[PDB]
Amino acid sequence: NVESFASMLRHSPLTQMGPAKDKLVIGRIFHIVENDLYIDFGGKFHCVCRRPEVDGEKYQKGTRVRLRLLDLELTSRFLGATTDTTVLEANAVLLGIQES
Amino acid sequence: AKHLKFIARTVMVQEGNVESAYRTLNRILTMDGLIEDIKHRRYYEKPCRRRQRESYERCRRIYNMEMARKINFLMRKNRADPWQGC
Amino acid sequence: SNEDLPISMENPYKEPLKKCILCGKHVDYKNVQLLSQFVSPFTGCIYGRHITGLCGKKQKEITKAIKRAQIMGFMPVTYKDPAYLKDPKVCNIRYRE
Amino acid sequence: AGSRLETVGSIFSRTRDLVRAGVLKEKPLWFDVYDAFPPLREPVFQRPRVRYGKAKAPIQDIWYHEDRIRAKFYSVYGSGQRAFDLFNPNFKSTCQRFVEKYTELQKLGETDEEKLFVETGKALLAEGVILRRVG
Amino acid sequence: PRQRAIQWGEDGRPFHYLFYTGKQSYYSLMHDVYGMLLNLEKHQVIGSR
Amino acid sequence: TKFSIYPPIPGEESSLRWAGKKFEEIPIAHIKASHNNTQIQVVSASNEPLAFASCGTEGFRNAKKGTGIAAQTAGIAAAARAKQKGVIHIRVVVKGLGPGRLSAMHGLIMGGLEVISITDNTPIPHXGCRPRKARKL
RNA sequence: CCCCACUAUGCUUAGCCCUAAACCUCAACAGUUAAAUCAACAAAACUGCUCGCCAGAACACUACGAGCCACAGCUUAAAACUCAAA
Ligand code: FES
Ligand SMILES: [K+]
Ligand SMILES: [Mg+2]
Ligand SMILES: [Mg+2]
Ligand SMILES: [Mg+2]
Ligand SMILES: [Mg+2]
Ligand SMILES: [Mg+2]
Ligand SMILES: [Mg+2]
Ligand SMILES: [Mg+2]
Ligand SMILES: [Mg+2]
Ligand SMILES: [Mg+2]
Repeated sequence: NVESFASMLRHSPLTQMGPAKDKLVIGRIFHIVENDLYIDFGGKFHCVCRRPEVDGEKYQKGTRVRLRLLDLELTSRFLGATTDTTVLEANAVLLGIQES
Repeated sequence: AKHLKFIARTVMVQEGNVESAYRTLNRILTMDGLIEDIKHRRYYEKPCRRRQRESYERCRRIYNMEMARKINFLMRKNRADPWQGC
Repeated sequence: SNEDLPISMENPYKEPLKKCILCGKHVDYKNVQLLSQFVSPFTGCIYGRHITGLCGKKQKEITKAIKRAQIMGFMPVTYKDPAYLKDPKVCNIRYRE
Repeated sequence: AGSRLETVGSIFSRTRDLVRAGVLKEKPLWFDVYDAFPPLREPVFQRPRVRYGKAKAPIQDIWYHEDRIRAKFYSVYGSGQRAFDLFNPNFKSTCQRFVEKYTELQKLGETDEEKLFVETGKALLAEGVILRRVG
Repeated sequence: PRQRAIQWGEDGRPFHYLFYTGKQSYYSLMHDVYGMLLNLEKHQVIGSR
Repeated sequence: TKFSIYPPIPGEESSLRWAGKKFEEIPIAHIKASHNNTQIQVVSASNEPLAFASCGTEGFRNAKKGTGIAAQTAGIAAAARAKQKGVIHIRVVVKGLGPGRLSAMHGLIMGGLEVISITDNTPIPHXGCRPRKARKL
């Protein structure tokens, strides 16, 4: 009775989410560069969001935040290209901080 | 000739600012293509030449729009170096 | 075999295709109010689809309707009828100052 | 003495052949390991080609029966104001809770779709779930 | 000229884990400085040239 | 009320007035800005001629008839003859892209006239006579 | 070459004339995307099948013959002499 990969994939939260556009997810700040927040939200790629003007000091490494997802991976195919150009990051809008 | 007058291509002057009224009229005629159309109509453009220019213009717009889209897309990563020293 | 394997079907999350503002509506040469929304106020010039946002089919219907209405005596050619200057602005063009 | 023709065969085939020909006096340290435990595919250079005409990749889109319920739920009720927590491997969203109830009621013999969808919303409201219709 | 002694032993194994960069001393220094910048985050002119 | 660049439409009830006169009653300054000359005629709302001035009638000749300062001088001359006849406010109708297109309007203002609107009536054929062949220069 | 005036001509009608860098410089039809991807460039590389066409340059959109409402015309289209390139 060993779980198969097909079973893990069916019942994974990322599979159950469906399309990522306009989906609220919880992210975690893992790296900070000046006012650029690098946030992991459970996907393949992190998103980069600028520090909000209000309560900017509350956003620190480890701070859990609320995001509105737009794309899991920003990619586009440009004229005369055989493959897609990827910037290796997700697109999301930082809404605020998650609190209990 | 047969139309009503002082409706087409007519801009009213505000507070005696005629320079701004003339610039607004010139901007209207430019955006609607009239200024460039009057100029091209001074001399006859031969049909083979008009098709060549209309095709060059169409392709320069597509190429400029595509090059702007590429630069915008690849400017997302213009942020500071996150892994400086590595 | 295995119940959790993916199944073949059509995308259930697919979104409908986009539609122009005039998709599904009859364009009549007598409806000058509608046609006037797609001509320049100052010059009467028909707007291209990059300004009107219409699809190829409706861009053609509007164009053909305008040309018919103009020469049949329903619509002016050199300017937008001033009666229709206060109608909803559906065209992506900014003119004044 | 050796071969740097990396596009001619594989490092194994090129090495094996030069050892037979006596060009290589000793086998490399990795040769005996490769022989005992070879890869699934022999690493031979190939040139990736572009597909034309009626040739299409065999990759298939991954869909599930419950995806139909999820598409309708998102249309009717939108995304839940509750936020997805994709770090918890057992996270259940309002949509997944809806899908599980929808699946239970179908197994009780109900077969209509429009009726099986309205009864599911009522059950969750009874359990205290917030379902704000988008429109 | 203090060219470093052979950077490997008799078995041929280089001593430094960054040997194959060709700049092991420079990259060993960059690695040590980059590591210190990391630890600070986890924790948190005229006189000389 | 907010300012409208659109002219008042005749037959509608507007509140705009200039010396107690409606837009339909303001005299019209017709400026023809050609490549080699500039002609200005001021007429009343009933199409009565009131003043005429051109670069040629102001003593400019040949390549001088087509400049900015020549058109500005013609505007001042037409403004002077029009002001004597009782003209203060004028509607400007300019046809042509010559050098005296804007300068002719400045001269009308320096001459004492107030421009309340600007109209372009440059002839644009909608398909018309075939233009002459390009000059080989 | 520039300026002005003006004609054949561009238009209509009724006949002709039958040419173009008449060029996507890509013959028609059918099929393939796996092999080697492929001299180069153009416009990814090919298979089956059929018709048309080609066989060094120049002579030559020529000569002669023939046909044509064409008569300083069009179509078809050589040879001699010459060269070791083109
Ligand atoms: S999109 Fe349907 S008619 Fe325009
Ligand atoms: K061609
Ligand atoms: Mg004639
Ligand atoms: Mg005709
Ligand atoms: Mg052709
Ligand atoms: Mg054929
Ligand atoms: Mg090649
Ligand atoms: Mg030959
Ligand atoms: Mg010929
Ligand atoms: Mg001949
Ligand atoms: Mg003959």
